[PDB]
Amino acid sequence: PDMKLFAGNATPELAQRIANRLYTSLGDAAVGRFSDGEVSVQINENVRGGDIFIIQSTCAPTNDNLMELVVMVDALRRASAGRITAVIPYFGYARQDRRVRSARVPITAKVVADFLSSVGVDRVLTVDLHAEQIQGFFDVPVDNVFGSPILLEDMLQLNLDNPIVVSPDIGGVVRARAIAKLLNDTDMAIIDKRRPRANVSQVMHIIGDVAGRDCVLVDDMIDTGGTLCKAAEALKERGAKRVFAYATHPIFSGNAANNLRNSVIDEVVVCDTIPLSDEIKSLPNVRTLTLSGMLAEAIRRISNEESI
Amino acid sequence: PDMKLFAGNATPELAQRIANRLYTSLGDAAVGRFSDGEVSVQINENVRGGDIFIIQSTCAPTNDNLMELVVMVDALRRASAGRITAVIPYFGYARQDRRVRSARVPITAKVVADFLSSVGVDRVLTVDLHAEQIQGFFDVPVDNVFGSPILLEDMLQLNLDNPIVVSPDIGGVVRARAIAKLLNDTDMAIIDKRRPRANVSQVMHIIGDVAGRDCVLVDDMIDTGGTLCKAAEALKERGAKRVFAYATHPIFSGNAANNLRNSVIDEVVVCDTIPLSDEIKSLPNVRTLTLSGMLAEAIRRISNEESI
Amino acid sequence: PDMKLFAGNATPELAQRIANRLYTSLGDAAVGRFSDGEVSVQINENVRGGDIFIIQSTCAPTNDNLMELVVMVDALRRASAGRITAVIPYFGYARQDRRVRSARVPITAKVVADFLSSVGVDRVLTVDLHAEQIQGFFDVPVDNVFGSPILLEDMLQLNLDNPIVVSPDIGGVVRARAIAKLLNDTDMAIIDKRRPRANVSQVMHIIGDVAGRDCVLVDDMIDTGGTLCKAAEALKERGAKRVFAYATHPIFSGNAANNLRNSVIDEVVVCDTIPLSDEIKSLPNVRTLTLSGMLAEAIRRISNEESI
Amino acid sequence: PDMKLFAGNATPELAQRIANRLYTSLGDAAVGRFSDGEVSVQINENVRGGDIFIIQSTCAPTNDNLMELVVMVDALRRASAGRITAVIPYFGYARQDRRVRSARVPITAKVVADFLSSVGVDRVLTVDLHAEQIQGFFDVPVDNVFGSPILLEDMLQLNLDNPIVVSPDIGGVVRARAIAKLLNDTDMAIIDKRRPRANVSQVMHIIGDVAGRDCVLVDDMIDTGGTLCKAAEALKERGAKRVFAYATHPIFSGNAANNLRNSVIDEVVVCDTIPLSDEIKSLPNVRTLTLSGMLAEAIRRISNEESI
Amino acid sequence: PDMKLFAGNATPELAQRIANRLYTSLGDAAVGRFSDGEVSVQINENVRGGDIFIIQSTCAPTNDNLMELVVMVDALRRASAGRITAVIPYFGYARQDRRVRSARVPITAKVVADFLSSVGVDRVLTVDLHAEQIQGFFDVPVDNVFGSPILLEDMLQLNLDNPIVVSPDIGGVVRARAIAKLLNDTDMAIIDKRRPRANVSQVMHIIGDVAGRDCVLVDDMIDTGGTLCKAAEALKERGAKRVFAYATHPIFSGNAANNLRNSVIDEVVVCDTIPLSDEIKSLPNVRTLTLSGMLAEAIRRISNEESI
Amino acid sequence: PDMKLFAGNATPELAQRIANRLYTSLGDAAVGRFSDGEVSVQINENVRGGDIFIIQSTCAPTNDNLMELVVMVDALRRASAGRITAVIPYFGYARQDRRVRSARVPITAKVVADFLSSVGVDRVLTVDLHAEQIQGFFDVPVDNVFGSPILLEDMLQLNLDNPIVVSPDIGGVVRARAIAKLLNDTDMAIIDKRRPRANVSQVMHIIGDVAGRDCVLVDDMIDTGGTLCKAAEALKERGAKRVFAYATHPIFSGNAANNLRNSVIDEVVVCDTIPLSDEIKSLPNVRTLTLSGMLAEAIRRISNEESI
Ligand SMILES: [Mg+2]
Ligand SMILES: [Mg+2]
Ligand SMILES: [Mg+2]
Ligand SMILES: [Mg+2]
Ligand SMILES: [Mg+2]
Ligand SMILES: [Mg+2]
Repeated sequence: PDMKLFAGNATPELAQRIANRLYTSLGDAAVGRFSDGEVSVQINENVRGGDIFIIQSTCAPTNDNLMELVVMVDALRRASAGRITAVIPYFGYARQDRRVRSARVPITAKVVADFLSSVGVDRVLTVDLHAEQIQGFFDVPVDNVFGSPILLEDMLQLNLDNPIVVSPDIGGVVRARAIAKLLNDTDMAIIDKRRPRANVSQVMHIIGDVAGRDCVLVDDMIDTGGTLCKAAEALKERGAKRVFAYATHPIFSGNAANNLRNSVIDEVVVCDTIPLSDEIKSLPNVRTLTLSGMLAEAIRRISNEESI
Repeated sequence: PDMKLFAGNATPELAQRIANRLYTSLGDAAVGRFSDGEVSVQINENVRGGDIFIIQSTCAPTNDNLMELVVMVDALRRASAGRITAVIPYFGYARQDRRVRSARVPITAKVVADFLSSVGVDRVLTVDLHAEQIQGFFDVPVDNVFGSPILLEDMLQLNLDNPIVVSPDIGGVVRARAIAKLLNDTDMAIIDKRRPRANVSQVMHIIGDVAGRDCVLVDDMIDTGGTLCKAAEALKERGAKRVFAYATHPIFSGNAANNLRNSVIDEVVVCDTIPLSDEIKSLPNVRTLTLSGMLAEAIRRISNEESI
Repeated sequence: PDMKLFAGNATPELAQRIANRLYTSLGDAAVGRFSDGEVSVQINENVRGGDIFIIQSTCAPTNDNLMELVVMVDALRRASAGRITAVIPYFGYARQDRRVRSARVPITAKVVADFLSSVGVDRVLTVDLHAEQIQGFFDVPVDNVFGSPILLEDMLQLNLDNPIVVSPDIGGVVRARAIAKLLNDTDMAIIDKRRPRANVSQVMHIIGDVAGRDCVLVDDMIDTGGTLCKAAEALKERGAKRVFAYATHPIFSGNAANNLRNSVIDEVVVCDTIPLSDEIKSLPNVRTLTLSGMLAEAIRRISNEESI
Repeated sequence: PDMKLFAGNATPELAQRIANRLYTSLGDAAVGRFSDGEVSVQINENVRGGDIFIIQSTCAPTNDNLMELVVMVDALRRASAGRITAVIPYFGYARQDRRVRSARVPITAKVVADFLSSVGVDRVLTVDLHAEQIQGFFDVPVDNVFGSPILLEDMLQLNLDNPIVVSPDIGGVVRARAIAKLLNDTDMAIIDKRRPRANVSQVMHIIGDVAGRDCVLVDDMIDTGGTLCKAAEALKERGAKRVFAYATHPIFSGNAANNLRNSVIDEVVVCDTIPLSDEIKSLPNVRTLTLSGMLAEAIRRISNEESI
Repeated sequence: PDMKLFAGNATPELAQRIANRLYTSLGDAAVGRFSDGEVSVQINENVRGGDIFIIQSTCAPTNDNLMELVVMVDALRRASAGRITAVIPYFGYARQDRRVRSARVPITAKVVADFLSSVGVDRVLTVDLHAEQIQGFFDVPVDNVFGSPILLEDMLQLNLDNPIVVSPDIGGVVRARAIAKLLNDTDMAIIDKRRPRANVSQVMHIIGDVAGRDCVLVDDMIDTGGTLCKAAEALKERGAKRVFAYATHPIFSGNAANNLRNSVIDEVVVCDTIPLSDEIKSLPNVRTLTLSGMLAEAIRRISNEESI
Repeated sequence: PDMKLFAGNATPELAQRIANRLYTSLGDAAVGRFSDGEVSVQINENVRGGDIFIIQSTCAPTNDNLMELVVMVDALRRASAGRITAVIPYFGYARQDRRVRSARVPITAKVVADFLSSVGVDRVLTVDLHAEQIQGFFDVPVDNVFGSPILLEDMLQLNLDNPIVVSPDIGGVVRARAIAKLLNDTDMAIIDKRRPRANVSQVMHIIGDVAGRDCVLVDDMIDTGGTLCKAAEALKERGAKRVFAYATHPIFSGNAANNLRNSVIDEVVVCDTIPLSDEIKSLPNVRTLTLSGMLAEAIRRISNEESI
């Protein structure tokens, strides 16, 4: 069509990869900063009447990456872009989605959604939202792509042992049972989730039969990595052969690398929706699968077929 | 203040009760139908400058009850209501909140939220939303009150046996562990959640140690009641002494009464956010707690203190 | 084009007929209820980029039929429908359009109009609005098609007697004189419209010369049918040969059938913008003309020519 | 309260009168033109937190008077006006409210309504809208005050003859029967409304018994005055003793004065919602009643009581 | 494409010229007044799906011309215009763009911008806005075309003397230096801008070396012409050979003609974004260049290329 | 009143100072980051019904500081804040306000303005916007306070020499002449502003008589400081006794400190709308005046008086 792909500075390596698989290149645009840390944008080609796609995760630096996106959207609308599709592989601020007990907290995921609407986004792609309801936070079509085909694919690609699937927490049990079923279920497992009272210690206790099983932990994301380490050791305590930790989004804020190299997890496998830091890059535990091909197909299919 | 309470025909018994505890009465308004089933509304008193509260669950008849509300809101705004607070104890259409696998489904919970915004709602109360993210579906303050204090209260009021707390499904595990903790945890339990392949049978298998324990099932709602029956029998199969089924919202669509009188649950206990049908009313298993007092306090506190 | 027709459950017989005359069939979509009376919708085919038309009157069950429409619109927008055209042959809630004497009434016709805007309607068709100003209630193009060509057509098709045209009330005098003129005027006639004081009786007195004339009553709609019966008898009292009652919308709420079989009207003739009940279906007085062909042409002409 | 009254240049004489009866004076504001015919506005006093009322009909010069209003509203909002109430005794562009036969005409009454919303109007007063549905064209409370009490008052004040009430056209029959009833009805009367075919002549024929009756014509407005002259002569042809022509809005565009001094109407009586031109001012037929007192009460009652 | 050009009554001579250079003619539309000075509009041809351009400056009569535009936009949207492009060569109310010292003034340029948005404008052209920031006042693409190419063109076309460029005031210094540079700069010059205190006299003093130089005054607009006369005489006082006054917009309100024929300026040269009055038309000083060709190219290029 | 002041992390020192002069303290709120650089906000006190003021410049880190503000606004609205006033002493992104030559640039100042509207800001304070038109970019009241009283105050406080006032560039000439007049004008001066062609060198040439005058440079802001250094040296080249550089906003991005310590400016004097870096803090040239008192008065006066 008049399909154009632009990329900000959040996920440039990934944006190129989606471009490669769609046999085009990234549109000409200066996206940087002024000397004072305000974002500078200039679209250096005619987008008039074009069906444009902005590939940019809203990941760390989150506000900076968000603002880049937002302001790229403004520039393209004012430049008579035919249609603007925001492709945000990792949707920043996804976790903040409610006001529990009427806490005087923002619902910042909704704020971003508004802000994107306002600036003129016509549609969004994201992979594996923290809660799918965020699709409702928008007033505009949203295709929330699952990165679990490719994970399962890899899980099979190795296979070669037992195995069973494990929810690292209370909240991922939905996500985990799905992948249990999608595999040849069995099996299942859940983690405590057990204070009170004296010592704020964790993990406490698992449920499920992990005798000599070669385990597969799975979650939507990894931040810090304390979540999954404390589940891995607890797994291993029950004779778990090998603990493989799969997830889509590799955040890895605050001391994650140290946790992972101090972890008992044999391999951690993550998708490329967030660029890996030098620390994590320099780690043998970790290996990244690409959603490039997934994302390519999805943004082509807005050619326009459906998904599937 | 200039606080006025109005009620449509969704929850009139409950609306009166909240009025009693706030030592006022329901404002004068004709809310009915024309001969052709279009809703007729007339506010038969001066609401000019008033801080008005419309107490009306959006329950079966759902669209009818929704439309009543919506049109009562329109009439009060055009009548110069100072502020309109919609108190929807049971938020109809709450379950529809996402487009899984890009199903070409509506996000009807968001549609209602929009429609309420549009017509001029300034704030909403609801009790126990199916997903709390719905608070984000609105562009306006929303106080989502938990009806679990009063449930736990009742649970204590009987006590007199073991007991442990049980999630009737995959999705309520969050809700159940909370009530487990709020009690003197222990304990926990989850239910299958186990097809494939040949026979679409359920329940399959429980996780947790229910030997001679006197159980407490808990969920946000009851619809049909197949969900909880199939968990009750499965519980009882493992020597569970007494199965008490607690939930906030008593929907009870489609053959629920028959399921409950054919159930193995010793007592089912529900809040009064939805009027009980004659069938369910005529049942010894069931007993309703009132959120009247809870709701009274919450709508007074918009006097205006916070919650707590 | 990429023209698709979908139908909810308000006017399925009529929707099929418009499809027949446009030599296509109704798109695949599940439109029903859940067990609890919330509407279920799924569009079971790709509407991406499509010019879609939702054929659905907002008639009894009015809120149910309205909500179906509204939620079908939401699902199609979120499914990237290119353009959504709501074809509402009978616009429910059309009568409520003002706040006489500052009555604290809703302007529910405007509320619906808003609600339709909000959910993403790009244009509406309706036939014979109660007041044409409703076109202003929308912020979007509205083609209000007259079903009077086809009525006059039928009136001619029989002819064979005098005849003159008669307004059944104060408010239809505009509508009636038009059809008087469109025919070979003469003639005209109006009805009381005469209380006070003691007995709330009606009709009182006619104006106009109906000696031996073979009459033609005409109105936008029929509800109850008391309106037209009391005019028919009054006509007949002045030697009117045959009273034919024509109108577009056949509402027929509350005891209409009994009124009609107890009426003195020789034939009542109505369009098919509202499905007839079993009672009315089982009546010899009545005969329905189709707007199928009218509606077909109008929705094709959004191919896109003008109207005419 | 913090009630302030401001006036533009549309109805300054009337604005003063409403101020007199509310025992306050018009706020300090420069409202004029620049040399090039763009409106200049400056609010020369603190309106911060104030409940302000802008008294300004949107009458000839219509766009000029409209723009004055609109821009006065903008200045007061940006000056932190607590609330803005637009009091538009005569709502300009009221007649244009539909797109008959899908004419490619604007619905300019709705456009004004939007434009007023946009600029931040919180409520409007108008007297006797051409169609009441315009109340729906707004998204905000609208009190459409009837100027018929004061008319009837005057009608009584003279009395002293028969009399009966007469609709000057097809469209005013609703308005006329009301005033017929409000008086000691009898009586009624309607006018042709009779082309085709050869000569575009009018009036043709009356309906009703006007033998020696002392008549009372009534309409919402007077423009040109051909409408009412041609009804007056036709009345008089049937021995009508005296024809009194009452209406709220005295537009009097295009040769109205000549028509009136060439008319057969004994007295024409109009309200002061539009300033009379020098021509009409210099005419013995005409006499104006004030809505000053009516408008005063209505804008006080937003103190805030209801109407009544 | 389906490109259509319509014109109101603000700039009909110019609209025709743009039509000539695009080898099409102005679409059929009645744009006038009713007898009472409300604008009448009817689009007398099918615009359904069309890419329409409304050529209409918002110049004196400003509100009248603005309203024409606004209501033409409403009619075309409701007539299913594919896209509406407002081409406003001279943007009325451009000067009012701020609230200096928190003056309780309107920001009427923003009000117009809103009003245009509201009514459904999809894009605007204007030539030489008073402040370019007005592009921000809109929420929609705005191409602000410079009429300085054609001015410079003419300046060269004569050449034949020195020359240097002169800012007639404090505020135009930006505009003037640009044209200085675009020429073979040198040179520059600025004007006082010098009260206090006793006598409100002006001009006071120039800065720059104008010995025997053949000058070129340049500004965005001419209103009154006192601005430029008082600069011309001051220039001439310093031996300036010939003072040529160039500007885009020829407003010429209030006694401008007298000022110009009493001026010392040898030639005044202006673009045709505003029709010249009879007075100015009858003046030898003045000569108009056309932006017809400029505007033609710009509205074609929305074919759609970029600008350049 | 119920006036509350909250502060984010952009200007905490200044926020405290405004609090001191208003004899209250900063409200309890956690404003920080999560481990992954998403902003965390919690309002830890009841704001229900409160008139709240958020004191937070949108300065470096700009997006971070902007997002803090935006999300604090969201949290307070959802917490039923009575009214939200954003006090942004330095409005980030102010410079980007147009699309010169139709550059495909964002109008990011307008984007921020939208984003603030969207999230629910009811009013803004800022000091010395780069262009005042930004007041128009908002749809809500904006008080743009001048920090020039306090500057002039200081200028007098030293006095003790000649002096005259100097515009450091083409664009500040408006700002400079004002301060010239506000002082006992004389005098004035402007700077080149003189390329082409071979060497991109600057400054080139001054206009005005600076023989032995003790100068005063003034601008809205300082970024880099190359702007003012190159004017200072050029001033000094013409025997200027002492060059004092005054401005409101002390940005000081990119090597500003080095430029200033390498400058020829005797003293630079700036307001405290942006915290000074350690580098600049450790500099003898510089001295900061407080707008604390100015801002205190302005936010009190929304008690509510006017400004003045
Ligand atoms: Mg973690
Ligand atoms: Mg169930
Ligand atoms: Mg009836
Ligand atoms: Mg007339
Ligand atoms: Mg001038
Ligand atoms: Mg600089």
